[PDB]
Amino acid sequence: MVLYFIGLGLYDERDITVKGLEIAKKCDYVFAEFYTSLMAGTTLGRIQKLIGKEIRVLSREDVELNFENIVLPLAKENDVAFLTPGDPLVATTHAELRIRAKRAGVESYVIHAPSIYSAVGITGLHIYKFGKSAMVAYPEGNWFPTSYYDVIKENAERGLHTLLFLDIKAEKRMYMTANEAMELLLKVEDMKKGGVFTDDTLVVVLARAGSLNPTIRAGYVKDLIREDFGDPPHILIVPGKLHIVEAEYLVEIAGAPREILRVNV
Amino acid sequence: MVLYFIGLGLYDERDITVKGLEIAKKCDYVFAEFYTSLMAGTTLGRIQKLIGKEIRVLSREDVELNFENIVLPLAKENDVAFLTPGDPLVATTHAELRIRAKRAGVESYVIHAPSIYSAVGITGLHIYKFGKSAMVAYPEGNWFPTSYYDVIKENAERGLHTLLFLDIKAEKRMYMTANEAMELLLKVEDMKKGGVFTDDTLVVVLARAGSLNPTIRAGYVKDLIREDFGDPPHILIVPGKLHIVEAEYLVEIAGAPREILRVNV
Ligand SMILES: Nc1ncnc2c1ncn2[C@@H]1O[C@H](CSCC[C@H](N)C(=O)O)[C@@H](O)[C@H]1O
Ligand code: NA
Repeated sequence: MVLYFIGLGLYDERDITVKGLEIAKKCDYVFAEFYTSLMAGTTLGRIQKLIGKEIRVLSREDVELNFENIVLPLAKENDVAFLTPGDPLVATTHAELRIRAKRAGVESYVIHAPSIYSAVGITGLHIYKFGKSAMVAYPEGNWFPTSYYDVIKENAERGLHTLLFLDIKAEKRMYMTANEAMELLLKVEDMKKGGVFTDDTLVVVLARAGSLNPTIRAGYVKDLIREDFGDPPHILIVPGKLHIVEAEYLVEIAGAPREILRVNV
Repeated sequence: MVLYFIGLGLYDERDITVKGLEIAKKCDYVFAEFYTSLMAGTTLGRIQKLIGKEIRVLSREDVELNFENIVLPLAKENDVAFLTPGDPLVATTHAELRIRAKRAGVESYVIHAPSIYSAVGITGLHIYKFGKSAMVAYPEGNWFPTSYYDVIKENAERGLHTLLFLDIKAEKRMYMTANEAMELLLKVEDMKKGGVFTDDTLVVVLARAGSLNPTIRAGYVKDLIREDFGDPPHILIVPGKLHIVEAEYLVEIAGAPREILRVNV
């Protein structure tokens, strides 16, 4: 009787750790969710085949309201696994599920996996220099979210980089692109006018991290806002003050304008 | 003609991803480095046996000064792997190595794996709330670095959590403990009197992330400064004001005293 939270990784079924695979392979029951993120390089079948077990997919409602009614009961007499994209506890509310397991008398274990949060390192931006992170949510009705704009502002004042997770509506299959995120930010800039996000703002786009050929691009908003970065998922990053080597990488690897080599210390 | 930056993960030889293991097995040459960090839950022999390839270990100088003389030449006419603990390119100097590869006419690909930056999610702290990260270094001679202290001050000033990497003498396999880190911080507090780190400060200690039996402890400095958190490596975190959900996890999963539910929320 035990519950394993197992991350599947960034892009395909092979992004799971060897540890996670060995353990999943020997679990009696296997559950999973695919609404917290998008694994653009695989399918449920490829995952099932790799693990050699049938996988029951749960919706956000199944988890958020019935985790203790669907999964925990089984973990009382067997070994159960709960799979998720990336790392199980990053930019999700899955950590609270460990409390539910406790209160149900079920020991739980976490098997980590590559997360978009650390894969940002491939942009060449020093990961220790990232500050508060934010999520850009699709506007709904007359409710128009803007908190992520202040996050960028606060970080930028401190010279820190900002990681912006992009919205995802799995059931509708809506995956916010870096372009849509850029458009939303420009609209918030007009509203607040704090000189935080403009056509001249340098940004970095990372698409489909985890694949062997992700899209890594850096440039000014005015030039990237209409560029095609391939299929989702995408993340947007607003760098803070750049180090010479960060800029060198952006130019050499992310194709940024050579003029950013000239940093303003 | 191809260089693969492959991550080994967090603790043992099973923390490498399936994608990384298979790709390393198809490589003609395999290098590794264990100066940026160490795999406390395994050995070079076990990693070697798992990959089924002889592994040549490179020192900090081998990499930083002669990467293009030791690794790249072979990468010109072969598939070469460069293994590193955690997720590739997280260590601040590693990204630049891709520029050297390009400059050498060598194609490079990054194969991700779990990093402590994302793994700390198991502490129950929301990942978006982490601010700038720092490293606590051992003082030596007339040198007593304290900038990591200011990092905590600025993060906590904004309700942000601070991730503190602890010093390590990889060569001498000497791990700074969470306890030593706290003593150092108290000392710095005594010298800067900024009211940033005191006996009443709440902290979180994460030891052996990646293991099935990691140590997750949360509490006040005065009660944890002499507690035994087990074998290294240790990671220290100074949380900013907590979200009730975070506090509940620290209490239920990390054994934090109920006092944080009213004092740190
Ligand atoms: N491979 C990938 N490439 C680019 N962005 C990604 C990504 N995987 C996740 N994301 C980003 O993160 C959002 C999901 S947030 C959930 C993240 C997950 N637990 C992890 O550890 O990575 C997506 O909407 C997207 O903006
Ligand atoms: Na961070």
